[PDB]
Amino acid sequence: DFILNAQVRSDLGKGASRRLRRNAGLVPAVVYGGDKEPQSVTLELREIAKLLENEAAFSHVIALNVGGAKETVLIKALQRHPAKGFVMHADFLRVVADHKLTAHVPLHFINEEVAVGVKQAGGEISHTISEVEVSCLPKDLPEFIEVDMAKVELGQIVHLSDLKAPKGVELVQLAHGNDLAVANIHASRV
Amino acid sequence: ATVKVTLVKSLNGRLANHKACVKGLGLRRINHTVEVQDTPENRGMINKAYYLLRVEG
Amino acid sequence: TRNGRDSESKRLGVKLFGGQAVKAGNILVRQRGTKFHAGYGVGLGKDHTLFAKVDGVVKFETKGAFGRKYVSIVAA
Amino acid sequence: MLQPKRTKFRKQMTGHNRGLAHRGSKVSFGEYALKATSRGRLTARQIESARRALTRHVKRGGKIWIRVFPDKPVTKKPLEVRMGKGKGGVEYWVAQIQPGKVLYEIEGVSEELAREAFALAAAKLPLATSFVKRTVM
RNA sequence: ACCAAACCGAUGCAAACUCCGAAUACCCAGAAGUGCCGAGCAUGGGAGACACACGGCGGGUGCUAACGUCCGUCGUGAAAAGGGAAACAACCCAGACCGCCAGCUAAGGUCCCAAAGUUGUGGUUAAGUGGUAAACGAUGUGGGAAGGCUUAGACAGCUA
RNA sequence: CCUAAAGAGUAACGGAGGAGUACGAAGGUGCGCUCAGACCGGUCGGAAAUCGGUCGCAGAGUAUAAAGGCAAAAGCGCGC
RNA sequence: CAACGGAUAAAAGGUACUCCGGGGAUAACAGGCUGAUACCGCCCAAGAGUUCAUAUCGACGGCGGUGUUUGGCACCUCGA
RNA sequence: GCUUGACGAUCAUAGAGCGUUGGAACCACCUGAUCCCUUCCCGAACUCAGAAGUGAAACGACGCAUCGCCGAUGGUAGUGUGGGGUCUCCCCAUGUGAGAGUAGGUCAUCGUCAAGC
Ligand SMILES: [Mg+2]
Ligand SMILES: [Mg+2]
Ligand SMILES: [Mg+2]
Ligand SMILES: [Mg+2]
Ligand SMILES: [Mg+2]
Ligand SMILES: [Mg+2]
Ligand SMILES: [Mg+2]
Ligand SMILES: [Mg+2]
Ligand SMILES: [Mg+2]
Ligand SMILES: [Mg+2]
Ligand SMILES: [Mg+2]
Ligand SMILES: [Mg+2]
Ligand SMILES: [Mg+2]
Ligand SMILES: [Mg+2]
Ligand SMILES: [Mg+2]
Ligand SMILES: [Mg+2]
Ligand SMILES: [Mg+2]
Ligand SMILES: [Mg+2]
Ligand SMILES: [Mg+2]
Ligand SMILES: [Mg+2]
Ligand SMILES: [Mg+2]
Ligand SMILES: [Mg+2]
Ligand SMILES: [Mg+2]
Ligand SMILES: [Mg+2]
Ligand SMILES: [Mg+2]
Ligand SMILES: [Mg+2]
Ligand SMILES: [Mg+2]
Ligand SMILES: [Mg+2]
Ligand SMILES: [Mg+2]
Ligand SMILES: [Mg+2]
Ligand SMILES: [Mg+2]
Ligand SMILES: [Mg+2]
Ligand SMILES: [Mg+2]
Ligand SMILES: [Mg+2]
Ligand SMILES: [Mg+2]
Ligand SMILES: [Mg+2]
Ligand SMILES: [Mg+2]
Ligand SMILES: [Mg+2]
Ligand SMILES: [Mg+2]
Ligand SMILES: [Mg+2]
Ligand SMILES: [Mg+2]
Ligand SMILES: [Mg+2]
Ligand SMILES: [Mg+2]
Ligand SMILES: [Mg+2]
Ligand SMILES: [Mg+2]
Ligand SMILES: [Mg+2]
Ligand SMILES: [Mg+2]
Ligand SMILES: [Mg+2]
Ligand SMILES: [Mg+2]
Ligand SMILES: [Mg+2]
Ligand SMILES: [Mg+2]
Ligand SMILES: [Mg+2]
Ligand SMILES: [Mg+2]
Ligand SMILES: [Mg+2]
Ligand SMILES: [Mg+2]
Ligand SMILES: [Mg+2]
Ligand SMILES: [Mg+2]
Ligand SMILES: [Mg+2]
Ligand SMILES: [Mg+2]
Ligand SMILES: [Mg+2]
Ligand SMILES: [Mg+2]
Ligand SMILES: [Mg+2]
Ligand SMILES: [Mg+2]
Ligand SMILES: [Mg+2]
Ligand SMILES: [Mg+2]
Ligand SMILES: [Mg+2]
Ligand SMILES: [Mg+2]
Ligand SMILES: [Mg+2]
Ligand SMILES: [Mg+2]
Ligand SMILES: [Mg+2]
Ligand SMILES: [Mg+2]
Repeated sequence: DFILNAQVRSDLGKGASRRLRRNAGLVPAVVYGGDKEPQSVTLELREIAKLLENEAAFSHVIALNVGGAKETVLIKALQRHPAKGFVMHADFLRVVADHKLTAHVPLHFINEEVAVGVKQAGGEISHTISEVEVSCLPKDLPEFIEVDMAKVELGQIVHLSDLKAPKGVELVQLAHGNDLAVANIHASRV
Repeated sequence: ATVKVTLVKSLNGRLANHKACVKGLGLRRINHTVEVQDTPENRGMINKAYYLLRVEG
Repeated sequence: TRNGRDSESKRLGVKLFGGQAVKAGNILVRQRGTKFHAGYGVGLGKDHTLFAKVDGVVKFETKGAFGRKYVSIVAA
Repeated sequence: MLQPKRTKFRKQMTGHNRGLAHRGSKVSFGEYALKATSRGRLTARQIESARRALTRHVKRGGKIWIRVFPDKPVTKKPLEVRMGKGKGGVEYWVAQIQPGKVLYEIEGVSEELAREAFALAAAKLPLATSFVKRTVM
């Protein structure tokens, strides 16, 4: 499931880190956060690359296992090769039972076939954004935020305030007094 | 507290900074071995010309 | 072409660095404007030149509001 | 042909093209993209040529973004002219491309149709390319 | 119903943009040792030279063309022989006081021309690739991580 | 000013601009004061004149190009 | 005295009638390096071909080869 | 030990905003323009003589992270020296190592003198 294995990294630097990717086939990583000193760990590339095609990979909670001591983490940021695209570095944020945390949550758009602006007016659908910054307690962190586009007419805009959210979830950008277009309907290009 | 240093590569065409590092330890022609103290000032002239010397410890 | 012009270089910059001993009348920095301001023991020429007025050692401190960079002379 | 409406200076030095593209290498607007895997420079007539070939194939809906803008002037000295006597006039405009830069984006089409159209465009460009989907990060 | 400053967010570029910002290099001071017995400075006798070349690195110009041209900084030639790169000033190794029918090595090499392993261990290539060259194309071949069907009969063939 | 490679210097029939002046106060000193701009209200002027208020902090200004400076303002006014 | 370290207070042209001293330190011919240009191949396929992209052509774009035209450079030859 | 006033150190982890509060003393607004003095007009500002009112404005203190400002660990880019490749560009050994971003932090900390408890 959401299981990752790690070993304690000891050699730090550019030359040491370039050697892991070339010979050992491992990936440097960091486990910071919580109330502890940060820990530098390493993990195998073919295992992190297999957890990353799960759709709810970043918005779920991982069970990291460093050596024989396991704990609760979350994919906080990720580094990829600009050209090839594989992952080079990754950092994990520790999860505390009573502490607010932030995450990136993808949006599950639904029932676009029977939208009023598409079935009747013959318009298109454009997803302006595909994830939203959220902030919530770990116990109620959603896998996806569901946006419903059934009763949408041609030219009608959908903003952050339009979509619903589960309990105890803030949209961060909305809290900053900045709601922005999520999706819209418009006439065909040609 | 002392280290052997042997010059094993030619001084021809080396940077003038590296030539004066070898001359600063007392090495003059190839396959010459000298007795120098293991002091931080001397230890830093060896590292600047690592590729030219053979250090026997 | 209508471009081939330039002017002689003026040799500007710092002449004495931090820690150097100074004498009275010694020129410290040559400037256009004031990148550096005259601190304790230093004077300002009419073309914005910093010169020593006492004997000592260059300091090169930045302090005060406005984030100014000061050149001062201290005890040796 | 894309080119700036006005420029501060008419000419530029040749410069050098170095480094990977850590900025401009993410699928930001669209949902499928054509990334560059080799470095070079597009001459603003290939950017224009490769855009006919991409919108013509979809020919039904879809939104297309162009993430490359040619903003660097280049000069050519005329024929039968000696060396020196100034710098040549501006002929065309190019864009510096580094490995990893995303060139074209598209959405509102099937994944299979995106692959066809981006192969039409890539044949008009003088550098290696790739097909990239979109990720959360 | 077109255009639309202004603002909010997302997203690129700059030798003559900068909220930032190195490694080196440069200036100064205190210290051990080395210096061919001196290196530094000053004052005098005598000069030659002020037509440079290529290679590496950082740039302008040219077409990021030229054994092109113009700068900065190193190395060699000039003024440097010897061994290697077949032959080959400027590349690699190394700096010739003289003699020896003595030994050890550098770069480069060890089937024959032609001195020295037809040495040992595990793979790859079938193209004389090695021993010249791109976009692009192809059931050539070795290794790896995974997938979709499958004795409820999978994929090719054949009878409705 | 850039080339010019974060000390100085550094070439091309390389890329861009200026000068061959002005001022008896546009100098000295003492004292005093902050600009451009936006919005609102106001007789004709109306996007733009003079006036009142709020915001703003230098996006103004410097005899003259560009760069570097400018709150003890180096910007503005008055007396001697 | 701007030709701005200013030859004098005071100064323009022709030579195919020409002449001397030199230079491949520097051009015209041919050789060499390069290949912008030139010529010859190939990749993509909007299209023309009654329908049908490739019988025959092929836009907008891209990749090469040969030294083969117009050039670039000035390495050899000005005691031919 | 506490409050108020004056002068400094340091220049945002110290600022901006948004709320609460202080008049016994201090400070401020305040009363008037005969005198000193002032306005390119005007007691608005400067100045003088004060003691009827109010802490409304201003100032000070106290709270909050909303903006701002600080900001790690790790990774990445660049880079001196030596050596390589398919040499417009990169790679290896070794030393060095940002900018942006992430977790987070901040509603300052001191010194001298004079008044009142
Ligand atoms: Mg390294
Ligand atoms: Mg060498
Ligand atoms: Mg110029
Ligand atoms: Mg010029
Ligand atoms: Mg110059
Ligand atoms: Mg200059
Ligand atoms: Mg003075
Ligand atoms: Mg150039
Ligand atoms: Mg960039
Ligand atoms: Mg720059
Ligand atoms: Mg500028
Ligand atoms: Mg001697
Ligand atoms: Mg002499
Ligand atoms: Mg002499
Ligand atoms: Mg001389
Ligand atoms: Mg010369
Ligand atoms: Mg010359
Ligand atoms: Mg030279
Ligand atoms: Mg040369
Ligand atoms: Mg070069
Ligand atoms: Mg060049
Ligand atoms: Mg270039
Ligand atoms: Mg040359
Ligand atoms: Mg060259
Ligand atoms: Mg020599
Ligand atoms: Mg000579
Ligand atoms: Mg030789
Ligand atoms: Mg030889
Ligand atoms: Mg050869
Ligand atoms: Mg030989
Ligand atoms: Mg031997
Ligand atoms: Mg060997
Ligand atoms: Mg023979
Ligand atoms: Mg033999
Ligand atoms: Mg054998
Ligand atoms: Mg062969
Ligand atoms: Mg061959
Ligand atoms: Mg400039
Ligand atoms: Mg400089
Ligand atoms: Mg430098
Ligand atoms: Mg020069
Ligand atoms: Mg002029
Ligand atoms: Mg003035
Ligand atoms: Mg005056
Ligand atoms: Mg007004
Ligand atoms: Mg002030
Ligand atoms: Mg003259
Ligand atoms: Mg002259
Ligand atoms: Mg003269
Ligand atoms: Mg005559
Ligand atoms: Mg006649
Ligand atoms: Mg003659
Ligand atoms: Mg002659
Ligand atoms: Mg010649
Ligand atoms: Mg000449
Ligand atoms: Mg001939
Ligand atoms: Mg010729
Ligand atoms: Mg010849
Ligand atoms: Mg060729
Ligand atoms: Mg047709
Ligand atoms: Mg020929
Ligand atoms: Mg030719
Ligand atoms: Mg030459
Ligand atoms: Mg001749
Ligand atoms: Mg002859
Ligand atoms: Mg003859
Ligand atoms: Mg008053
Ligand atoms: Mg920051
Ligand atoms: Mg770090
Ligand atoms: Mg680092
Ligand atoms: Mg940082």
